[PDB]
Amino acid sequence: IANQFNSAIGKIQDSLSSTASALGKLQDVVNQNAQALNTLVKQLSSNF
Amino acid sequence: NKCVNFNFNGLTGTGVLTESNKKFLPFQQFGRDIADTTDAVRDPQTLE
Ligand SMILES: *[C@@H]1O[C@H](CO)[C@@H](O[C@@H]2O[C@H](CO)[C@@H](O[C@H]3O[C@H](CO)[C@@H](O)[C@H](O)[C@@H]3O)[C@H](O)[C@H]2NC(C)=O)[C@H](O)[C@H]1NC(C)=O
Ligand SMILES: *[C@@H]1O[C@H](CO)[C@@H](O)[C@H](O)[C@H]1NC(C)=O
Repeated sequence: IANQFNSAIGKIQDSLSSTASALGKLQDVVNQNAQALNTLVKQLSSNF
Repeated sequence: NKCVNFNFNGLTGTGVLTESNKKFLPFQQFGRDIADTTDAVRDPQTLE
């Protein structure tokens, strides 16, 4: 049970060292605030 | 390097002027930000 746990914590560490998209839940929440502000700055270019 | 009410060629504003390192081509008088607002100018009496 200790070897299986220690190995599974090892798989988490290697998985987080390998793929990007797993943290997309958090990165998308940063990207949406950044995109909303980039859009609000762009609207200062509209003539209306 | 002081805040001033600047006016170049009738492009009035308020800001602190500074020595830039942008390379405006001979046909360009103003440089613009993402918000269509002027963030560099070539001076009409010395071509810097
Ligand atoms: C319950 O599942 C366990 C796997 O999670 C399993 O443990 C594994 O048992 C085998 C041997 O039966 C080990 O195989 C390796 O053994 C040595 C290295 O230690 C090598 O000489 C072999 O070539 C082979 O690589 C596994 O290492 C071992 N894994 C772990 C995490 O201990 C149990 O045997 C299973 N128990 C029952 C009762 O079925
Ligand atoms: C403006 O005035 C200076 C100093 O009198 C003179 O040297 C310069 O040639 C003038 N600028 C232009 C663009 O000719």
